[PDB]
Amino acid sequence: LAGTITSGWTFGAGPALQIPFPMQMAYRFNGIGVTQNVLYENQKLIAN
Amino acid sequence: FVSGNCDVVIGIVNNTVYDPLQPELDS
Ligand SMILES: *[C@@H]1O[C@H](CO)[C@@H](O[C@@H]2O[C@H](CO)[C@@H](O)[C@H](O)[C@H]2NC(C)=O)[C@H](O)[C@H]1NC(C)=O
Repeated sequence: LAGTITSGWTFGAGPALQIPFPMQMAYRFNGIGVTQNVLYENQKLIAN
Repeated sequence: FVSGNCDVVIGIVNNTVYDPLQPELDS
């Protein structure tokens, strides 16, 4: 849990590299075909 | 790419985005 929160997927394929969680969530939105600005404009709505 | 204003995003910062076409406008 600590790795997948502070490092995303990087720790599973090498050294753990820190990255902020709201920014990590933007990466994962890109994986399903959604642009980054969608998350940043609804961060308070998504988090709730 | 551009999307929206500078108010709904938390953590946005000042900076400059360089325009390649502007230097070509002079000539
Ligand atoms: C990015 O630059 C803008 C320039 O408009 C800054 O916005 C102004 O910031 C000052 C300082 O707090 C305010 O008095 C103004 O009301 C703001 N708006 C305008 C239109 O002047 C903004 O603060 C800068 N971003 C950061 C993170 O410093």
